Parts: sequence; structure tokens; C-alpha cells
Amino acid sequence: QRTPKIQVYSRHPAENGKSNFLNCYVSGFHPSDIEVDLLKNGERIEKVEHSDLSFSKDWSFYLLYYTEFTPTEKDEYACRVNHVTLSQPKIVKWDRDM
Amino acid sequence: GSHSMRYFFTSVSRPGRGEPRFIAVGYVDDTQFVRFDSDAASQRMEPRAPWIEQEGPEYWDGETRKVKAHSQTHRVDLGTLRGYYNQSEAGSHTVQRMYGCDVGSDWRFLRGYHQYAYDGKDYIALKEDLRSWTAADMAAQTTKHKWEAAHVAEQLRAYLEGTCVEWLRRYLENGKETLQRTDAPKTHMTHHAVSDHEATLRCWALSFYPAEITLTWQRDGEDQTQDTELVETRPAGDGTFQKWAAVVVPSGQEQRYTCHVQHEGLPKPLTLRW
Amino acid sequence: KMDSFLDMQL
Repeated sequence: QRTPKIQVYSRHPAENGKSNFLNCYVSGFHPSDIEVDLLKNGERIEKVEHSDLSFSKDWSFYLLYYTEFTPTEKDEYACRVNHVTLSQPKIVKWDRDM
Repeated sequence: GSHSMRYFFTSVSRPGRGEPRFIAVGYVDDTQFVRFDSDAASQRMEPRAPWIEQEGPEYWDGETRKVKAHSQTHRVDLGTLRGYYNQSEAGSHTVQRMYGCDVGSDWRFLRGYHQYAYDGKDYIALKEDLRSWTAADMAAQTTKHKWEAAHVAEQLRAYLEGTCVEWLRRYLENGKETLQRTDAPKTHMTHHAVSDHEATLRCWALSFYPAEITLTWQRDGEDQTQDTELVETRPAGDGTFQKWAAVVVPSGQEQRYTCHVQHEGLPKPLTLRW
Repeated sequence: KMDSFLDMQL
């Protein structure tokens, strides 16, 4: 039972009014079954795709979840992750500088 | 510069209903090129890189047959390991398999691998000599005795030192425009005031390939471990990778601090200063 | 290309 490491970020430098890609990279987990959703102001984004399942040297899994978006000054984004190792869904807020 | 070709297989049992979930992926370095998903409608080995699409019908039928065969041996493996470990039939378990070869700076064979895991822990692994096995427990020792008697290692050795290396070199050539192109990190430094007395300097490394990179912070020419933060290397989603290293410094003393970047795309290390 | 040797069971 290994808990997932989560990183929420943009593909390109975040600029207001320009099309970009919102990423949620989950890694260092075991077992494989995991639930990841990207949120826009608290609501689930329907159009989210993901990479094919793979693993690291220590056998732990990694996946990239992404969606196309256009960042603005007021809109807040986050990544909601649930796994068997977690008693409650872990939400990580998106910071443009990280 | 060294190169590698890898294949990763994951089989997760479905005790409630049906056959196990099977996902297989192939890499050349940090570029995924093939896939197989047991839940997909095609039920074929599918291309994930533009340079592999040029391979003919014989290749795709051969790869589909081999991965479908693997899906069935791992289904059997899940059943065999449940028996060895005296586990319940009601629980869901995982069998993972990985194999591949590396080529050195001289472009010839460097090393080969072929290893397995059960529920995330080491089970059995082929050693570096490609002749012997490393068994973790007594269930794995049973597998080792059987595989050494059947001369399995010899069959894997022929592939790892021969066919694996030959096909990796072929891919590296057919996809050279991208595969042998080194993308050096696009670097810059940001400044964030934490207070009137302290500040955060963040050293960025963007849009690079391969994933292998080193970001180090220095104060007056010497390394600094204290008051630093470094996130792990993450994929941008377009085939490239990202990373950053930060440091908390006293305001007005930013000049003493330097960020050093090491990557295969940089002929000499990069030095950034605010 | 994958290994054509498939006769390996745990």
C-alpha cells in the first residue's frame, strides 16, 4: 500500500486568455486502481484524457491526466485524487508558479 | 550517450467477474511507441509514435499475437501465485513484468533485464550475467528451480544481446529526427518575496528531452542543501519534461546564489544568477 | 520488437 504523489501544473507558461493544457501527474502508487478528476471552480471537467499505465524501477505506478484549458485571473483549478490508501479524496490546488 | 528499449506488462485480477485487466507498453528511452489495453475495442497492439507506423502487417500481427499470449500466461500466473501464497479467491492481486536492453556510448550491448513482481514486491529477476536468477522468497525459488531446469535464461539471453539490440538501433534510426534529437532545457529564474527580509528564487528547467537532469543550488561557489526545495521530474504532455529547484535567501543577497543545470543537450553546464 | 520466446510460466 503506497500513497500517490500528486503534482498539478500547466504544460506551457500560464498566460491569461491563452490556450494551454492542465496536467495532474500521479505517481509512486500501488495498487493500480486510482480515480483522478480535474476541477474548474470545484466542478468536474468531463473531457479529461490520460496516458497508458506504466511503472517505475520500484514497481510503483504513474499516470498523466490532462485537459485543454484557457487560464483567467479569477478561475481556480485543482486535481481531486482518490485511492485505497486514502480515507478521503485528496485535493491539490493549481498554483501558476509551481 | 546511452539508449534503451523496454516493455512493461501489468495484470490485475478481477475476482468479481471475468478475465484480468491487462496493460502492456513499450518505450524507446523516454518515448512510448506501442500499447495494448485488454479493455480497448481493437484487441491489437496499437502504435503510439509516428515512426513505428511504417512497420508492415507482418509486424503488427506478430506483436498482437505475442501480447495476447502474454495476457493469458499472466492470468495463469495470478492463479498459480494465489495457490503458492495460500491467498483468498475473493481478493484482487497484481502481476507485473518488465524486460529490455541498453546500448552503451560505443553503440553496442551494455546490459539486459527481465524481472517480475507480485503485489508490488520483487518476485524473480534475471541477474546481470543473464545466466542466473534472483529469487526473493520460497514461492519464487520454486519458479527458479523450474526455469533453470528448462534452460529459460539461455533463450532470454539470445534476445537481450541480439534481437533486442538490433531492433532498438533500427527504431533509433527510423525515428532519428526526434529520438536522436537532444532538447536542452529552456531555463529562467523567478523571484518571490516571502517577507521584507527573505525571498524565494526559483530555478526553472522547461521543455527538455531526455528526462535525466540535475539541478543544483550554490552559495558563493559551494553547494547548499539547507532551505531548498526540489520537485520531481514531471512530463509536460507533449513528449518533453519539466523540473524546478528553489531556495530561500535573505533579501538583497540574491547575487551570491547560482543555479547549475546539467543535461545531455547542454555541451557544458549552465549557470543562472539573479 | 518483443521477445518471441513465450514459454514462461511462474
